[PDB]
Amino acid sequence: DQRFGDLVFRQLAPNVWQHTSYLDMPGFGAVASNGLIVRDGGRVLVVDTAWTDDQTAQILNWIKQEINLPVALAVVTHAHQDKMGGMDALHAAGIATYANALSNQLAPQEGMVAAQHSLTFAANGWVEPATAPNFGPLKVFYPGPGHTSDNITVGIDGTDIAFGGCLIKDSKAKSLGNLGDADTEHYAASARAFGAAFPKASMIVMSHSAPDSRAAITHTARMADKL
Amino acid sequence: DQRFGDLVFRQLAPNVWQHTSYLDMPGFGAVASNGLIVRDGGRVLVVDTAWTDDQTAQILNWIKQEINLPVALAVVTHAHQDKMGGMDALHAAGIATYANALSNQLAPQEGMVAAQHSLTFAANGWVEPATAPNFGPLKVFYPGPGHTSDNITVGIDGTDIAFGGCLIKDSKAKSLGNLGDADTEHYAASARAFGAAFPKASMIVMSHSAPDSRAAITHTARMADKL
Ligand SMILES: *C(=O)ONC(=O)OCc1ccccc1
Ligand SMILES: O=C(NO)OCc1ccccc1
Ligand SMILES: [Ca+2]
Ligand SMILES: [Ca+2]
Ligand SMILES: [Zn+2]
Ligand SMILES: [Zn+2]
Ligand SMILES: [Zn+2]
Ligand SMILES: [Zn+2]
Ligand SMILES: [Zn+2]
Ligand SMILES: [Zn+2]
Repeated sequence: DQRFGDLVFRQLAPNVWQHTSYLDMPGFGAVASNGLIVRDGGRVLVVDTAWTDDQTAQILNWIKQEINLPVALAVVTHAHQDKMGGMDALHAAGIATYANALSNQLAPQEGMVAAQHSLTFAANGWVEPATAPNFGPLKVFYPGPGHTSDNITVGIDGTDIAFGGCLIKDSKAKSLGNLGDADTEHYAASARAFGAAFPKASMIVMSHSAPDSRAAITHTARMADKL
Repeated sequence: DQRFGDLVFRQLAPNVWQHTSYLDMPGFGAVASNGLIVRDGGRVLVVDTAWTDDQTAQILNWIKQEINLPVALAVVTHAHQDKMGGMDALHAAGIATYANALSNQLAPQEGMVAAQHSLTFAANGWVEPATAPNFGPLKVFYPGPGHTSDNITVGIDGTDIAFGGCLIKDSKAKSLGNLGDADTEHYAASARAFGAAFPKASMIVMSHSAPDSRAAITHTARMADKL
């Protein structure tokens, strides 16, 4: 709804905004990637960078203008350019960054800058609380390998919102996207584990489509069933 | 639906088949693209190549194997890889190729091989029939700039079928897809002009969706209005 530089920002809930940045892909044009911004009391929480450091500095600029609270931390949901391409801008701003330990391990070979802190997960997928200090309403869940081996998801406590990142596609999508890094054998179970971990969430936020209903989860799982 | 190598074919009408080829793209994965094959008495007409020369050779071998009538000509609907990627294959088979004069002018910078013959159009968008000799039931119409500046469309006289190529998306599509070369100002008008040129066609065939009703045209136009 709201333009700011080349970025776009839309409010989803009282204290929740989706940030959107675009990268030109050869032979297609502008590809959208979405993350989240969350106001928790007198601090801001960011889920995912933009594609670039410049775009990510613009997210911080927008936060300063529209919210005017410091950014306490950022969580990034896997080690790909659309989620972690802007890590340097976060670190330059003095923001504490968090990622799945596996994302941090993969980040060098994926061409990304690793986050400063590492999240680890229990066998049921939930983040170990000790690795995720003062995450406010952010509930962080590792659903298993799918889009990548490291992809994680975030629900926002007190809202109807759960963020699937690039794991989940919208209910009208045609493909699961590029399968180069994908765990085709476990994708279906991982999508359904995300759905089961946030069983009441009704607004499913994702990386490359506008928010959808839980049919996005069912349809994504249904596509993966065929792989 | 029948398979030959990497190609898939679906019979839409007694003398009309849809051909589908796939190109694996970074991020998007395997993207499907549809063209048409039309049996016109004792010869075959082809609308659009596959993504590559080898896939287009596969189309020609399936034609021989399954239909066993000579391919008299092909018409390609704009200068993009999924529509003109197999031009070299058609020329190697000695098939006469036709494209919008503008498509052949843009083809070199788009990385494509021009067709051997150029179609020109009247002020009302209809092809100048002297430049499309012996096209049989193919009625070629240039709707105006939209998906690209050069996109053209094809009706099959005597059927319920009209082919919008990449200009038209299906009635439930969430976006207009590949807009990197699009004419955002004129897109809605051109999509509607396509519908007015084939006023009775009930089966709308397109490049990146399964065949749909005329709702695909009106929905595509509404989405374009928003640009
Ligand atoms: C449109 O309804 O769906 N568009 C679409 O599938 O295009 C995807 C695409 C990606 C990259 C290059 C060409 C097409
Ligand atoms: O398939 C998707 N989104 O639905 O990948 C999006 C994308 C496109 C290009 C480059 C990275 C990521
Ligand atoms: Ca950097
Ligand atoms: Ca070639
Ligand atoms: Zn990714
Ligand atoms: Zn990779
Ligand atoms: Zn992504
Ligand atoms: Zn195109
Ligand atoms: Zn181009
Ligand atoms: Zn196309």
